[PDB]
Parts: sequence; C-alpha cells; structure tokens
Amino acid sequence: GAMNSSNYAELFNNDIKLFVDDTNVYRVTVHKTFEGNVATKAINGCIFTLNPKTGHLFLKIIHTSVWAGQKRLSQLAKWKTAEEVSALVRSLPKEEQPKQIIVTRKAMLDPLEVHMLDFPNIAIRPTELRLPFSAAMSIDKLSDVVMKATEPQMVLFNIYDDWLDRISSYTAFSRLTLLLRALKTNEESAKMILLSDPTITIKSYHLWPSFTDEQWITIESQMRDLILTEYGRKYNV
Amino acid sequence: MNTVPFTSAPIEVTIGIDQYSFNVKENQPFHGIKDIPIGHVHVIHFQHADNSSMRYGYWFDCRMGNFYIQYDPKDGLYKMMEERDGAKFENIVHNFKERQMMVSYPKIDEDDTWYNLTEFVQMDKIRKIVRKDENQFSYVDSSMTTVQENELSDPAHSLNYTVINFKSREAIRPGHEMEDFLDKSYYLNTVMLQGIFKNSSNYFGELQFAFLNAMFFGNYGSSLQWHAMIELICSSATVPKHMLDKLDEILYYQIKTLPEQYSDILLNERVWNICLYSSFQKNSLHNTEKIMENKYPELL
Ligand SMILES: Cc1cc(C(=O)NCC[C@H](O)C(F)(F)F)on1
Repeated sequence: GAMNSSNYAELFNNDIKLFVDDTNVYRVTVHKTFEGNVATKAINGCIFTLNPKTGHLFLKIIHTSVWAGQKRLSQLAKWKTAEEVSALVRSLPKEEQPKQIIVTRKAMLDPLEVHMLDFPNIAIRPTELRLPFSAAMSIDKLSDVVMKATEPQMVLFNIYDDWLDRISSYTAFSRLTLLLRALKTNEESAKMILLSDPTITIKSYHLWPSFTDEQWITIESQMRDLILTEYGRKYNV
Repeated sequence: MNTVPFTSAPIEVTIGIDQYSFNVKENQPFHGIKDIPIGHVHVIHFQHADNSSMRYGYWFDCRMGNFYIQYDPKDGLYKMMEERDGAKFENIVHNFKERQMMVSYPKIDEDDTWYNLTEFVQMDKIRKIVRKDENQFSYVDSSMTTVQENELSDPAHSLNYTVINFKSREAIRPGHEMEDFLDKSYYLNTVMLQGIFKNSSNYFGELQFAFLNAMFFGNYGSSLQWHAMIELICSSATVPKHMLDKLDEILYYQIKTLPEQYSDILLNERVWNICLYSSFQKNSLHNTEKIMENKYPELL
C-alpha cells in the first residue's frame, strides 16, 4: 500500500526502487494575448525518477514538441509520464528493473498501473510523504539541461554526488529532502546559503558544493533555520 | 399456462416467484404455483422463516420440462426436481388444482414488468453461467461467488459471469493505454461484443440476469457484475445507438422494480454518478436518469 513515516526505512533496503515525480512534466507560462485573453506557452519539462539507495536522478527531459496539437495536456502529461517510466523499466535488464515504483502524486497511480500491466510483479505505490521533488528545477545544472534541450532526451545526475562514500543512504536522502524543501520554501535564501562562501566549489561532475562533513552540518542547520524562518514569515510566529 | 407443484411445505418459508412473494406456514397444506406465463424464464425463490440467512432459488423455463418442488429434510431446503413421467405430473397437477391448493401467478394484464426485466435472458445462457448440466434448471443463492471473485473457492458452485476488468491486458491494447482506459469502446465493441458475447442481446441478457440475482438473492458478486457491465457501456464513447436506447429501458425497469429499502446496498454511488453525470453517455439515459433522480436523489 502507501509509503509513509511508519515504513520510511524501506526506502533504503536492498530492493531496487524509483520515486517518480511528475510535477515538472507539463510546465507553462501564462500570459495575455493581444486581444486581452489569456493563453499558455509550454516550456520544457522533466520526469524526476530517483533511486533512493545511490542518489542517481534519472531525468527524462520532456520537450515542448510532445504537446503540439494535443488536448487536455495536464491529463496527457500523466500518461506520458507513465509511458516514459514504463519504457525505462523495459530498457533495463531484468535484475536492474525496480521492484516497486512509488509515485509522489496519487493521480499517477492508474496511468502507471495501466502502462505497467506487462510487469504484474512490480508494485505501484502511493505515498503519504510530502516530498519536495518539485524543487528539482531549482538545481541549476538540472534546470540548465532541461531548458537547453532541443529534442526529447534522457540525462542523469547521481543526485547525492559522492556523499555515499561518507554517509548512508538514509542520511543522504534526508540531506537531499532538506535541501529541496529549503529551495522550495525560499529559493533565493536557500541558494545564497549554498553559495555564500566563494571558496567551496561545485565540481564539474557534481550538482552540489564540495562541503566538508563539518560544513554540511553548518549548511544543514542553516537550511532548517530558513525553513523555520519562512514558516514564521508565512504564519507570523 | 404452466404449473410448478409442491409435494408439501413442511417448513415456514417466504416463497418468491419472479417479482411476487407470499408467506406459507409450517405444515400448511400448500401445493404450488399455477398459471405461470409461458415464454419467459422464471425464478422461484425461498427464504426460510427460521433462518433468513441464505436466500436461494431456481431459474427455470417450463417449456423445457415439468418441474416440481420437494422439501429435503436432510439438506434442509426446498429442491427443484424434474418429473419425467408426464402422465404422473399431469395427474398430480390436476388433482392439486381441483382441490384449490395453489397460488395463481398474479400477473396484471397491463403489466410488462417481468418481460421488461428478462427481455434478453435465455435459459440456455443461464445454464452456462450456472454449471450443473444434469438439470434443466439452475440453482442460485446469496453466498455463491463469481469466477472473478474467486481469482482475487469451490468452482462447481460458482457464477461464471464474463470477467470484466478495466485494468487488464484484455481491456487495454499495447500502445493504446490512455486511449483504451479513458474510452472503453474497443473493449466493449471488439473484445466483448464481437469477441465474447457475439451480440448485444447476449450482453444484455447477462446484465439482466446479474441484476436479478443481486436483487432476489442479495448476491454481491452479481451486483458487481451488473455495475461493471453498465460502466463498460457508459465509459465507451462509441456505442451503437440502439444499444444505448435499449440500455436506458433496461435500467429504467430495474430501477423501477428495486425495493426502495435495498437501494443503499444494491446501488453503487460511484458507478451511477459517473454513468449519469460524467461519462460519455451522461446524456443518453434520459429515462433512467429521471427515475433515479426522483426515486433515489440521495445516492446522487
Ligand atoms: C399465501 C398463500 C395462499 C395459498 C394457497 O394455497 N391459496 C389457495 C387457496 C387456499 O388454498 C385456500 F385456503 F384458500 F383455500 O398458499 N399460500
């Protein structure tokens, strides 16, 4: 059934599994027309299909041409998400296929179940966790590859960089979700924190800065403050 | 006009014959039902006074044999049997009729209710859903499970309704996943109508039989089947016009006959709201929508 706070450690066991987040698949800007009506212009999007045990973010870039001449795009986006996830499970050799796919939004369940009928042994699960994966497009290197794409493309990022050399998957996922929740609540502040000090750099092959263990503790504390801060700025506490 | 004699009535029982019901007292000198209309299937059904658990009954067509009821004190139920000695049967029936020991099938001339509920129901198709080949009539009860229910346990006592499953490879063409799931026309028209049922008459027959088993026996799997067969049509954008018009008449008479007090258990809110208000056919079932809105406006 559903994945929640009670069964949180299941994410880090030795079944291969993928979180699928569809919140950035269909992206638009809303604007006025010359006649004063409103219209949308789609921009490139992405499916966020992440591996909890290694930090690998398997980003399928959704190019705006996939919407051309289509209707009911928010509904189609869920089916396109499911089609592309299914195509990834099939490309994979068998021992590498995930065992479970957890969707971050319940509206993805039926589309994914239908597309995965050929895989009756892969469990399709919802979650009660409010995961901040929508903020993935606040990671500069991910946003850049999505916006630059001229055609459909699959581009990967171990989203944990090299953290697993020093920390466990549980701790890596907790750091990732803290960083992303921060970026989601106040992207400017969050990014200031991450880049305030010009001596800590992001390696060319990484997404996040090369913080020491001690610096990560400082960073992580600042992100908690920012989140608590914004939670006061928001509710006046 | 045919007759189903009873050897006796040793236990107090509510007896149904089609949409009619009457009470018979323990050891009442009652010897059966006469004046049964020829040309339709019929159901004779039972609820014991001492144990309302297990409604049970028999589907039959008097054109296929001479049938009677006899209580079995070992198995504790009224059993239908066939009498092969036609002369014995005629002699028994004539005596019981002469002694006025029969209820008369109480059909009003104006009344087409039973025809309208069984228009497409054929005994030969009932006997393929309910498999007991040595008898010409078919036993059904409240507890019998369906083949689909059993896939999710005695196969010989199962209701072999056609399996309908909207999230199944049978229902969904590879490469048409969104199309087939959101518009079920290919599953309705190609897989089920052309492939399995052969024609809409057989589809409606099974739909009507499922409803009647739900209504008369409280058979939960039959109710599931009836709603699934409605939903499959309502969720298809392309349905022959004669089928939609006939479905509206079918459902109207089913809704008209349903006891007011059983609507809570026999009607699935999601299916009906979806079919009447959101589906492709939300504007194609005028008679059914009108009776539902006037008789069960709470459900909606
Ligand atoms: C009710 C219900 C009605 C009957 C029945 O057999 N009625 C026929 C006439 C009855 O034999 C007599 F009493 F008036 F003579 O059996 N159950």
